[PDB]
Amino acid sequence: VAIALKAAHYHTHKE
Repeated sequence: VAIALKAAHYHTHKE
């Protein structure tokens, strides 16, 4: 459910 921006890695790559 956690929306993760592909072009804007703020959760996937950014902790």
